[PDB]
Amino acid sequence: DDDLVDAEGNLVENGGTYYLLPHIWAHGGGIETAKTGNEPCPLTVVRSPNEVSKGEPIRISSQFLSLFIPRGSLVALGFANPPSCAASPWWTVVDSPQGPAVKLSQQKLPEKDILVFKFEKVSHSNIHVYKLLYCQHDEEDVKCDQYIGIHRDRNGNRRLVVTEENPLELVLLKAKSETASSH
Repeated sequence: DDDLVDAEGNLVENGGTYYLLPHIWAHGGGIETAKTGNEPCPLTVVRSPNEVSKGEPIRISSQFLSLFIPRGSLVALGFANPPSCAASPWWTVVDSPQGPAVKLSQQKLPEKDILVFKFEKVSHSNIHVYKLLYCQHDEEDVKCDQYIGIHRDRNGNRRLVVTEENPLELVLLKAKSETASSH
């Protein structure tokens, strides 16, 4: 398929809110926000330990003026209900001593700092299962030869950082509301 398709086989609406669960049932199930290091609050994008814990909704937008987002499109993911110290829902990759790390910022990132993602397909499958890729911009615009896998922390944290090769598979599911918050 060239477009992106979710779990109930429907097309992934552009800039729609989704749940980024994993292919295999027993791996956890929810992308979230944990406060690690000395972020004055939760900016480290993690993965809900409780399997039956859908975790937060995530806006999936592209660069195009499309009603749907086609594979190939660089994309910007982002907690539709970002934590106060954000003011930018968006995920972004900073540099840790252990390389790249998805997190939130307290300031606005330029688009070319947010729009650094790409979804890749999984062929030996039935559901539409994808593998999150990452694009480095050095000299020339895009390069998606990286990959996002899970990396654990001494505190049971499942750090979502760029990995050599142990991608995290993800089946996108539509969010059945958008009011889930703390209003």
